Amino acid sequence: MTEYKLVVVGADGVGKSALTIQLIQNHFVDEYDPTIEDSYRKQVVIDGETSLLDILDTAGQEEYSAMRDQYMRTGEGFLLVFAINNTKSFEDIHHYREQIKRVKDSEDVPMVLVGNKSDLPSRTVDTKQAQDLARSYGIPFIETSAKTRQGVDDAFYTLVREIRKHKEK
Ligand SMILES: C#Cc1c(F)ccc2cc(O)cc(-c3ncc4c(N5C[C@H]6CC[C@@H](C5)N6)nc(OC[C@@]56CCCN5C[C@H](F)C6)nc4c3F)c12
Ligand SMILES: Nc1nc2c(ncn2[C@@H]2O[C@H](COP(=O)(O)OP(=O)(O)O)[C@@H](O)[C@H]2O)c(=O)[nH]1
Ligand SMILES: [Mg+2]
Repeated sequence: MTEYKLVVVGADGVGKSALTIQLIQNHFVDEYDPTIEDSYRKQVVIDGETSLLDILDTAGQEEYSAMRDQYMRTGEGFLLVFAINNTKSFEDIHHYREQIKRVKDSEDVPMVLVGNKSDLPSRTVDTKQAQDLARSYGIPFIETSAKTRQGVDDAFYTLVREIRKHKEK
């Protein structure tokens, strides 16, 4: 079986944990403990290959130690998550991408930009704004709802496929 280390990053409250649990357990958990950082495993067949996804759902205090740097460096691909009704969480994406680039020592790291909470009508981040950011980064952009499950599988599997591409270069 091939193992993939995925890391889900982004501001508090954007739905990182909801997305992760939807993928793992196939249901929407509304108010999952905002402080728990943990990793979750799922076995799935993707494009004919049996794969073990090890998903780190990030949380907790903002700190920049060598210990945390090495922890994050073990990730092979990153989901950058913002909420489409929270402009600050979108503006924070630059920060998260630069910290990834810093610890991986590379500008070519598999990443996918996710705009979550698409089920809401109160949108503040334009789809064109978000797409344009992803195009300048050269990475895929997918809008999701952990509540309705729209796009969840697609976001995670697109990241797996990006990692496969990057290993085949
Ligand atoms: C992630 C990651 C992260 C990566 F992807 C990659 C490498 C990393 C290497 C690190 O050593 C460490 C990280 C790492 N761990 C936690 C962070 C964190 N906490 C506060 C809340 C919001 C999420 C959760 C975790 N709880 N928060 C903010 O950024 C916050 C903001 C708001 C106040 C000040 N800053 C700077 C920007 F303005 C945004 N960054 C964080 C960070 F970089 C890394
Ligand atoms: N309407 C809606 N609410 C969501 C969605 N994803 C998460 N939530 C809610 O957003 C809040 C924060 O989500 P959580 O998964 O804890 O975010 P995290 O801090 O990034 O782990 C919770 O009340 C969730 O139930 C979504 O796709 N749609
Ligand atoms: Mg969480």
